[PDB]
Amino acid sequence: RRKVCYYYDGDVGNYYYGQGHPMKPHRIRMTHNLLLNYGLYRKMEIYRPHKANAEEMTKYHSDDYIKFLRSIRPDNMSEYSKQMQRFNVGEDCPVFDGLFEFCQLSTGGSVASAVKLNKQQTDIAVNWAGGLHHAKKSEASGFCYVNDIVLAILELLKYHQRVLYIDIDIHHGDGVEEAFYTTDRVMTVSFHKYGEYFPGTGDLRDIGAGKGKYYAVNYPLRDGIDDESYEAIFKPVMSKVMEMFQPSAVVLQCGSDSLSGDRLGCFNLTIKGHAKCVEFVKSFNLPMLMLGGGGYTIRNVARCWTYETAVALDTEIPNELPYNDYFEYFGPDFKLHISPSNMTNQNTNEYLEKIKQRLFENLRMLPHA
Amino acid sequence: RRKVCYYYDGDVGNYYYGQGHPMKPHRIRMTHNLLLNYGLYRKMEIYRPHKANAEEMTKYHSDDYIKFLRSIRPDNMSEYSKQMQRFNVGEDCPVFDGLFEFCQLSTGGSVASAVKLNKQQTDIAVNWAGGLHHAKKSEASGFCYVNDIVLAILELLKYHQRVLYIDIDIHHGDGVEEAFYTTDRVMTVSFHKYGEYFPGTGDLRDIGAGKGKYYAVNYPLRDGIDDESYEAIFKPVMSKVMEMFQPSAVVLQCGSDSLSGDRLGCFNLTIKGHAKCVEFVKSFNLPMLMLGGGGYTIRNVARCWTYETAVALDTEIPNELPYNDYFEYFGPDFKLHISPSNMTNQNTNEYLEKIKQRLFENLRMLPHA
Amino acid sequence: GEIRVGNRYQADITDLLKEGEEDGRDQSRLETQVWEAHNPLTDKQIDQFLVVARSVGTFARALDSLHMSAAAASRDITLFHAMDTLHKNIYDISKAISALVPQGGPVLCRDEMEEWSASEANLFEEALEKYGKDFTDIQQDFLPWKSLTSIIEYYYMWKTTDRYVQQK
Amino acid sequence: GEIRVGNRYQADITDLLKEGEEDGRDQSRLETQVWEAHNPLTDKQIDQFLVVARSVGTFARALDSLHMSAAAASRDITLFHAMDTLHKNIYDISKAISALVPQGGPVLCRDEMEEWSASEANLFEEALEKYGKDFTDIQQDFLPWKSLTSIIEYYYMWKTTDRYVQQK
Amino acid sequence: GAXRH
Amino acid sequence: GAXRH
Ligand SMILES: O=P(O)(O)O[C@H]1[C@H](OP(=O)(O)O)[C@@H](OP(=O)(O)O)[C@H](OP(=O)(O)O)[C@@H](OP(=O)(O)O)[C@H]1OP(=O)(O)O
Ligand SMILES: O=P(O)(O)O[C@H]1[C@H](OP(=O)(O)O)[C@@H](OP(=O)(O)O)[C@H](OP(=O)(O)O)[C@@H](OP(=O)(O)O)[C@H]1OP(=O)(O)O
Ligand SMILES: [K+]
Ligand SMILES: [K+]
Ligand SMILES: [K+]
Ligand SMILES: [K+]
Ligand SMILES: [Zn+2]
Ligand SMILES: [Zn+2]
Repeated sequence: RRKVCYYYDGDVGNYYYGQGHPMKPHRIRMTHNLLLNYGLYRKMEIYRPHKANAEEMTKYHSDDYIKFLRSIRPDNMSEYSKQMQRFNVGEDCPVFDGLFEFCQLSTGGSVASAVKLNKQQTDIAVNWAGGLHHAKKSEASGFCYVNDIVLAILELLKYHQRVLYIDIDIHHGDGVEEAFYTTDRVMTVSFHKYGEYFPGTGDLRDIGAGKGKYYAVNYPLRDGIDDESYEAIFKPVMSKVMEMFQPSAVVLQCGSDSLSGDRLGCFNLTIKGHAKCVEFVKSFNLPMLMLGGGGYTIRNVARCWTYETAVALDTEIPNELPYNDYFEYFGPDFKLHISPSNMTNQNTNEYLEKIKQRLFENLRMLPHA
Repeated sequence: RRKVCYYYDGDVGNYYYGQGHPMKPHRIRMTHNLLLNYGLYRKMEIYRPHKANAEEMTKYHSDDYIKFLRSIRPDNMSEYSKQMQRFNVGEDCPVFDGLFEFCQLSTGGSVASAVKLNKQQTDIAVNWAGGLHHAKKSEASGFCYVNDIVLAILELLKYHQRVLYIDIDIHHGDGVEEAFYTTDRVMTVSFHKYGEYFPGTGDLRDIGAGKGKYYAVNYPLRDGIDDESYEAIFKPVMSKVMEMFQPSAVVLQCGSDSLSGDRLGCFNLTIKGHAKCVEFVKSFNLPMLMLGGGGYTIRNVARCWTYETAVALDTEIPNELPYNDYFEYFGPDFKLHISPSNMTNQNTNEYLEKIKQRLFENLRMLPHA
Repeated sequence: GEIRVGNRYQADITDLLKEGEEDGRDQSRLETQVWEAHNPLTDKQIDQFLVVARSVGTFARALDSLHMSAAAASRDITLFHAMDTLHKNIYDISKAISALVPQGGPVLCRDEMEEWSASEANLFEEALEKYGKDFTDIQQDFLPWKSLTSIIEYYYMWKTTDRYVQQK
Repeated sequence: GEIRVGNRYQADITDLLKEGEEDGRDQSRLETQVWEAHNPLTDKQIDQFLVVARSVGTFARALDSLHMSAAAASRDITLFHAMDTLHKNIYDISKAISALVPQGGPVLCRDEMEEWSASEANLFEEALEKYGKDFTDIQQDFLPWKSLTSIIEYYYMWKTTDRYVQQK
Repeated sequence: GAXRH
Repeated sequence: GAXRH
């Protein structure tokens, strides 16, 4: 049974994005705490990630974008406003006390784990703080400041010829896509809502460019997708992907805003369905790096990643939530699982099979025997 | 440093002699408990003594005296009254529930320890329950029903040619004396009040009989004896005793009613003085068997034997009494030591030296080179 | 006030055993050891264990007054039980601690003082003030379901009671 | 809503290391381990230790409400500290228990919830009801001696408060 | 904005 | 008596 490494820094739950802001880092602390009380903590190798310095963040980002982040504060907020606009820091990506500390922990977790995978001293490595996939080389976007994912992947390329990147998050993983848009060594597959939704990118025809053409897979979706519909379009596509792209290390971003009843999301997935993807990936027995991502009904974010951690340990846990410091957060029910809503699935079988086929064609264009 | 074995059965504190009766077994439990909290318990080998059966009690006593004791109860108290008078069970030796159980524990402790000494697997052995020295072959007397001391000594004779018996108790140790009155193998030395006092025996001229003549030493005393007077007459006499009687195992009865402010006693000794005797004996490095005996101001009985246990371990203890279940018993002071009273010492130097000399003559009659 | 001589007074003196003869005494029928004095443990560790034995006890009685429960758990019975738990487990701290928490659940030792009900305690203070220190009648008429020897143990423990003030 | 191409968008792809080349990455600068998953200990023993870690904690706060102190001692901070105490002591139960009672004295772990004074707690409920969830101003004007990140940790813990009923 | 603050 | 009950 696969060996799992879990990365966590106690401080991460305590950093705060701002009044009225949906991204709430505290959800990782909630997970952490459930893991301890579900007895899972016990069963995996627990690491505190040292802070990632500007040194390794600039391995992808601008020497003067990170410089800006290292420097900016809420003190000198009116002094910098020039650079604030050039870098996207505001309306939905606030400045906030500790921001750079927050980035260092998220990035440290992902990088340390990548190394751990390259050093071949784990099979799976988990960092729920990480997964922040909207970030760009020279600007912040969609609550993401540093793209820990890219940096993580860049380290893996040192030992792995082909790195597969899978993205479940309801929002299209455009940061990780754009960063690797012109390379054939990394294939970016993404399943997301599309049409009057952020980030506006990742439609059927977004295939890549140059050497990276036919290496950026996307599955655009409308509202209300079931576990059943999602499963029936994830497994086929990913089996082909493995078949064709034949990777040697997987990085699964396990965005939890694709769950039902999310604050920002509008999909109808249950923890069970959501996790079935993690389990399917894990089954392909490749060095795997689970990251988190979005999720804005934190009670369920907690539930999800707690469950999905169990999946990486292939151990069973009861629906009965164990007592914990935040036990009272979990409704009148205090259960682990969520059920789907009456919400209407506007992804007709006809619409999913059209897209599926188009992708199967795209994937066939890769070399094989 | 000498090895010590301590014998105790939790039940012993709970047996009760009767309303208005001075002998209170609970004082041993008080000691036990101090020993634990003074940290001494820790430092010695602690044994629970199994119950001594009629089998080994009849090794000295009547087959029908023990039979009587095994049988008698407060139920059949009016049925037996015939035998009650023949055996002395009444006015100051009540019948009481558990009586025979009590005897078995007191005797078991002394016998087990004697064996332990014979088996050469201890240097000192301590049984505060024991020491009950007024008992006779065919009758109870002075709160004593079974003479554990004799039985103990009888076992020691199996490996030891000469057994010395020393008795500090304020009352003359006539049970142990009478039992060995005609033998030269056991010498019984006793320091006690005399003249209108119990048991009426043990004056200067009580020397023994037959083979046992010049082998029963006695020191008669009046009221109010100091530590200073007592020390100055104990060491000289005992050094001669060792000199002459040359024993190979000592049994020191450490009666605590010779202390100051006893309920029944009228001597003016402090724990310090009282213990100086135990220390002096111990110094002669012989297999030693410390027993208790009388003592009727139980707060001080507790103090004494706790202290004297330390002496057998030659470890220091503070005057500060440690907290314990019965801590509140110990006055406003909560100290270990007692000081002597203004009470007048009617043992003039002239009177002590007369007696001393007479005894030195008696002891000279023994064989030597 | 007289010392007697004769077969019915003196003891028959037990003859010294031959160098070949053996005393024939079964030591297990005579004693059973409760604490070895030469332990692989140090004072500190024993002390520490005693604190732990006390903590469990307090946490035990928290699972069905803080200072009260701690004092209750600090009484001698708990300590004695802690010194036996050590010896029974061969002075293995790690093994002995399991003994204290057998299956994730702690152990409770309560002396007769703590163990008696409010109403039994009440009965006792009526029986004493009415029959003085006559503990067989105190049972017969007031606490007949208790064993005499438990009433004795209780008595002495009760004599140190705080609310108990016979002195002035 | 557009994906861009160019030196200022894509990442420079890190070349695969030669079979002779080494990545040159100091692992101690990147991580520090907090729990090994392959221990000489069994679930039972760890579970047991956790009970013990809880008991000490309750007995600790008894030395300056019973159920309250036990619950206080049963919170996660104490448990987490119990899992580190194990790992720091190399999963030696006997050694780890010393850590918990260093010199005969127990250890107290209190989260920001429990640690704050009555009057600080009071301040917080005034600052919230007055500034909503604006935690920098809540500090500046109401709890300026506390660090922002402690106020955050407190907030979330306080949201589960019993006496706290924002819902109906 | 970016998403929905 | 024996001693002093
Ligand atoms: O404390 P915050 O991080 O600001 O989040 C709270 C919190 O949501 P979470 O419990 O999911 O963190 C409230 O939930 P309760 O405290 O009521 O359980 C929620 O209230 P509702 O769940 O009733 O919406 C409230 O939302 P609102 O401010 O709209 O009342 C929302 O604050 P934010 O909306 O600022 O995140
Ligand atoms: O409980 P008991 O075994 O019968 O002994 C008590 C007890 O004496 P101890 O404390 O030494 O056992 C009393 O002492 P306190 O309870 O008052 O501390 C004492 O009272 P005094 O010390 O005030 O004399 C009292 O004696 P009395 O009955 O004369 O009041 C005496 O009972 P006994 O005399 O029956 O032994
Ligand atoms: K996605
Ligand atoms: K690509
Ligand atoms: K004497
Ligand atoms: K003699
Ligand atoms: Zn998202
Ligand atoms: Zn006496």
